[PDB]
Amino acid sequence: MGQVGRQLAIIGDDINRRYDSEFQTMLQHLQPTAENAYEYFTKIATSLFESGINWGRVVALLGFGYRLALHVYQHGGSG
Amino acid sequence: TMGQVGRQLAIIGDDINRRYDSEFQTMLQHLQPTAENAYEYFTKIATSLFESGINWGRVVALLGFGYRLALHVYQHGGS
Amino acid sequence: GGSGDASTKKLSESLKRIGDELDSNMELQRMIAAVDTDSPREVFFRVAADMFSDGNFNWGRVVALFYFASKLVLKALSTK
Amino acid sequence: GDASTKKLSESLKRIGDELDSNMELQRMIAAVDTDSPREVFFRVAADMFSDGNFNWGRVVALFYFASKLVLKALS
Ligand SMILES: CCCCCCCCOCCOCCOCCOCCOCCO
Repeated sequence: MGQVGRQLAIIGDDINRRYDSEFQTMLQHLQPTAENAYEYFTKIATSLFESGINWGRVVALLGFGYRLALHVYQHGGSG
Repeated sequence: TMGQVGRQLAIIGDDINRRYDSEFQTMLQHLQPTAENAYEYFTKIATSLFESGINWGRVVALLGFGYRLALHVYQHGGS
Repeated sequence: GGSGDASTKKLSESLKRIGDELDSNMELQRMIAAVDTDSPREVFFRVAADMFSDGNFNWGRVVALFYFASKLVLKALSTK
Repeated sequence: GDASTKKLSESLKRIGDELDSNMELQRMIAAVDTDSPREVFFRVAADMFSDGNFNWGRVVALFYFASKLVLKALS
């Protein structure tokens, strides 16, 4: 079977189609700096693991940790 | 073309693993993170980590540790 | 904010939906099972090359691939 | 568990600083060019794990190399 990647790309594209734009703006209204990015991260994770901890939420949090770091580096300094 | 880079990373990565991996296995072992309070230990570790500054290597090391700590719990999460 | 904030609640609850959606995707769960831990890495690199074969790139694909990769790791870590 | 927690913290500072202070790594990152980067990552990951070995040290190195590669293109 070779469609696994093609199906992952489809699955991944559906996620990007309806969340990415939403995430781009929320992060912008967060205005994260290098000083308070982690505090926001801790508060986000706490409310995320509030209703339970499954692997997908763990994965989404770790992925969000990296995207938030990339956002800080790019749009930091209170942009 | 790009071969000397892959094997230089593997060299670098093995040196890191040789002298830290044994260290980490026991600390996580002593820590006994539960399927429950793992995020608390993670929050305290990250705070203690970003006190002396935030460089990309500390960001990378933290996200990696978050993933290893999650993999640790799902295996040893009994308590 | 500074420690609290509205948007933290919007981002967290948005992270709930993506994570629960990944664990609730039955085609994704079947794809994990369909794989074999005879050569694990090679399965991942053939899937990653097939995934980015169309030349497209986005964050949704990052999460999908990362979830698949880690679930693949969990399987091998507790299944052979 | 705060005894080990701050020892875990100090190990992550030391690992993070060693990567940012690794000149062989820093030079290798610069040697790459953003004419085609993700490909670089997929070929480097395959050459790295060609010897079949797998561990946490190689993952962190590869993740640092990959992410520094992303930062470069972003700036
Ligand atoms: C783009 C999101 C970045 C998140 C960073 C996570 C790092 C990515 O690595 C995922 C690949 O997993 C590697 C699994 O390595 C297993 C090592 O074997 C040791 C066996 O013992 C496991 C102890 O935890």
